[PDB]
Amino acid sequence: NDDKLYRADSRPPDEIKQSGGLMPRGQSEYFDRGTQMNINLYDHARGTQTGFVRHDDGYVSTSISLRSAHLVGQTILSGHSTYYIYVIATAPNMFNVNDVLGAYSPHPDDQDVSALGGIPYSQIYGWYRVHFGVLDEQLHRNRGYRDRYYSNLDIAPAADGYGLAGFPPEHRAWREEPWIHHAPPGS
Amino acid sequence: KEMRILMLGLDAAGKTTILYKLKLGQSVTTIPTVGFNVETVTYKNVKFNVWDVGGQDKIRPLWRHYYTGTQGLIFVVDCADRDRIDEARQELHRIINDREMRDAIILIFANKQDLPDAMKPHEIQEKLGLTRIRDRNWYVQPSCATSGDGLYEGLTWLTSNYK
Ligand SMILES: Nc1nc2c(ncn2[C@@H]2O[C@H](COP(=O)(O)OP(=O)(O)OP(=O)(O)O)[C@@H](O)[C@H]2O)c(=O)[nH]1
Ligand SMILES: [Mg+2]
Ligand code: NA
Repeated sequence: NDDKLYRADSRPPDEIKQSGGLMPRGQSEYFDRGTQMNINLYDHARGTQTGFVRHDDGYVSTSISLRSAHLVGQTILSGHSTYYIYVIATAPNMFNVNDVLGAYSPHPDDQDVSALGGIPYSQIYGWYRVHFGVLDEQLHRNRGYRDRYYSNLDIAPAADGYGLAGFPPEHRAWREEPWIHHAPPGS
Repeated sequence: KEMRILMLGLDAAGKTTILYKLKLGQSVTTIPTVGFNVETVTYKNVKFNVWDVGGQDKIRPLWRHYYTGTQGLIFVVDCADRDRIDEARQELHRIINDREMRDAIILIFANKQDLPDAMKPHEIQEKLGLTRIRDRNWYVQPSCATSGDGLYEGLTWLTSNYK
């Protein structure tokens, strides 16, 4: 109920506050051109043909530890002299990607916990500033964090994410447990 | 006086519109909600903590994970959507029969009353099978979320009926 998650992000806290939280890529896409957000967990995990993030992505990735988020930062945000690691409470729009996609998880070493629809600002406990790749400062607490909202909630159980795996229609996972019980017609 | 409110309903019913009409006093352009929105609003001395959870079919299994602590359910219906009123009934009764929801009072927003052939509260009460609910209070409040009509009347009912 009161575990935290960790998200490396180049956007600073004032920008996040103004956006209302950590929003998915697909949200701006929807508002800008009407495209519906893609909530296929598999598509979020695999990304684009070229392996990049999809424009219509409905999910926001987080890490399960500080060390892991720092690694994400030093991999994806290596080009940024300053970035942030956001500390986030748990809520039931969050899915453990490897648990939902099972053995078909395309990048299981990510150990990603992903938030469907984004993470509201009130769910953000605080943040670490990372400068030149080093965490040299203590956590800064978010005054807008609301612990009473989240302390009684946990991430979604994998059983309730299987229906959101969203493998392509002809993918063999739909003929196997557990996803067979959510299979699209003909899959 | 705080009450934790869970606001549920089929996709497109007008839940998010309600939340931000109440919160911001404005009619906002919404995105279909795939996770949740949460805001707190104070009215007639009551601090309502309102959870707006997405209603698309694929994510309704997630609703139960917000039930604990809920003191009032707001169930929002699109009164112009006759094709899906039976589905709304089925989802309502699935919610209120969960043991974690037994004590929650139930405000139905019969929303989009501005639309031409919209079903009125009496019809909504009958099509949602509300008289089969005999162990908590419930009320059908007509509303137009876009204009705000009915919304504070609904919160007043909530205030009057929880203790
Ligand atoms: N005509 C009319 N349209 C309304 C009314 N209330 C909401 N809407 C519109 O209905 C559409 C859906 O409203 P939302 O508030 O996004 O619906 P929702 O219940 O949050 O849908 P999900 O996020 O999918 O769960 C929007 O275009 C709203 O402006 C109303 O009273 N009358
Ligand atoms: Mg919504
Ligand atoms: Na939590």
